[PDB]
Amino acid sequence: AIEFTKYHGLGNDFILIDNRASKTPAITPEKAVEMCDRHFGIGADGVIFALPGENGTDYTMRIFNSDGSEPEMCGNGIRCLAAFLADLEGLSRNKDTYRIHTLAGVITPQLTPDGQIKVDMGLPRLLAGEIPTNIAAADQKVINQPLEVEGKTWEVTCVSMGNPHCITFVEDVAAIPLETIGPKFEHHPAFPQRTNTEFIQVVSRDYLKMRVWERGAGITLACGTGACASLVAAVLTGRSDRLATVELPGGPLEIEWSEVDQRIYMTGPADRVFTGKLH
Amino acid sequence: AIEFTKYHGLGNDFILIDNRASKTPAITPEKAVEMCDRHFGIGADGVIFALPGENGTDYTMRIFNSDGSEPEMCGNGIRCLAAFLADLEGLSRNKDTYRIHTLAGVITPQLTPDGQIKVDMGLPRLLAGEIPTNIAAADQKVINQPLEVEGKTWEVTCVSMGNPHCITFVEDVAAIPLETIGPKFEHHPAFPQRTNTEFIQVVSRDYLKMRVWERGAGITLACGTGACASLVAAVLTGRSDRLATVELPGGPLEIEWSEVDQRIYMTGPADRVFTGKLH
Ligand SMILES: *C[C@@](N)(CCC[C@H](N)C(=O)O)C(=O)O
Ligand SMILES: C[C@@](N)(CCC[C@H](N)C(=O)O)C(=O)O
Repeated sequence: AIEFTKYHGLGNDFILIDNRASKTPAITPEKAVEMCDRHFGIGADGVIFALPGENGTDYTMRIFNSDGSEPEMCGNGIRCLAAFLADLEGLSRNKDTYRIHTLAGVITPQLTPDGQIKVDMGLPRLLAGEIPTNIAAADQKVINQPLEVEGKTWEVTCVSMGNPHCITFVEDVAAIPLETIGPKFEHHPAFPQRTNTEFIQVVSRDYLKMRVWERGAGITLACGTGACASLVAAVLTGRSDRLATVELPGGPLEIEWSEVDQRIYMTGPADRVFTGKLH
Repeated sequence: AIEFTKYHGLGNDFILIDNRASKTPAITPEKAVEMCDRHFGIGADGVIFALPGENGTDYTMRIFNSDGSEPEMCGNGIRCLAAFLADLEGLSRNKDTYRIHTLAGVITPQLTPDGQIKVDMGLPRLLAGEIPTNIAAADQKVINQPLEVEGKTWEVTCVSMGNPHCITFVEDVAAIPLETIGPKFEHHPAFPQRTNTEFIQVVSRDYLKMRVWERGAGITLACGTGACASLVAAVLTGRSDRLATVELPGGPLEIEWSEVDQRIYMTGPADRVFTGKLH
């Protein structure tokens, strides 16, 4: 009986649920796992709920990963939700921005004239205790630090965008055996709440190629928080400028670590694919 | 604007289109590829059209694989189509069987009282010219014959159920590196029209475990024609009885090589997942 709309942001695909009638998500994590199953269900990297605003926000977003876990933010999902909300509001919409409550804090997507969505993703979180990771002391940053994974030592940088990211810079990202090594990063003991893992090939100081093994979703075609975190990591390690294209398997995102306010801005598309109803 | 219903037969999942208004399929193979894309489209192993009957048949089935190619039959798809047709006919349905025209010939699914669908899949085709394959002369069978794949020689048996199958018996089907070796069977030069490839572990004379690399669809969770062909191969090679369970990753099928009429009967489920409309 559940009605939904399928979206994707650069092939990071989501089931969107109009949940404006209640602050309680209309499906359980267990049901979301069934729904995200690509053969037996709808198939998605996650379920995103459009929920009532909290205080001084227009709406709230909660997201369940395809493994049923609930992360604190999702950049591609915020873009999809912004597009969904605009569709729900129709001609009642009277602004080009939404203030969206998330577990990580208030996130503000802006619908731009060319059809993209530009998102104020907030300040990046750089201390180990904020990731969280045990690679360093809680009040220390985590920049080009060692992480032993299956007996090979990787150089990693950790950044949180509300959710954890572990970024490593590589010479040939297409050559990374992502299916094998991804889960070994995700579940590494150094990450108490698991991590997302980004492998980054620096093409130039304004162009990064990224592949990701996501916490709770595995190999995805794109990750907005991960692209943000990777850009931050590239700046922290002196490898890139603060404005860059991040090329993902599904396409490009434009990432800016603003010098005006030190917040991360992420611009990309959001596509409506189909509307549906569960049997 | 295209309306569809998502089904799966043991996790071999399909987009079903009500195409009764015209003998022309509502979409092109190119569009089918886009619709079957799991991240950018609906996601499926294929698109199945419920088409008008052809002289002495109730309906016609055409199927596009997720790579856009058009195979001659599909067992999981026929079961899904029979369920779909029963729903479309509703209370106007006046029988428990449909005669369905396919490229392979007339196929007759039967709606059984317990909710399963039992299909008359026709006579198996055993000659090399009928597969087609060049492993043997056109008028010879292909039973426990050699096939070199990447310098390793495999023992194979070929059977056609209207579409080509290449079956090899293994000790541990779970250990087969299917992502790697599957495509090398599929596109082997011995198979002018490519082939479906089944790896079979015989548990007992009435119980086969199957994994499949499908022509035009890759790793799937189930394949009805493939299970049929594998049972035939197991009988031809003396490894199984003519009545067996074939356990697929998505669940079991009951296969019978009837001694009454020498036709193959396949019984299994069909599940309606959701209805949808493209944006
Ligand atoms: C990659 C992304 N969808 C974030 C999804 C949540 C992530 N799997 C986690 O568990 O933290 C996004 O930001 O676009
Ligand atoms: C798996 C299949 N859907 C067959 C699909 C067609 C197959 N991929 C081919 O190209 O012959 C079935 O019989 O259940």
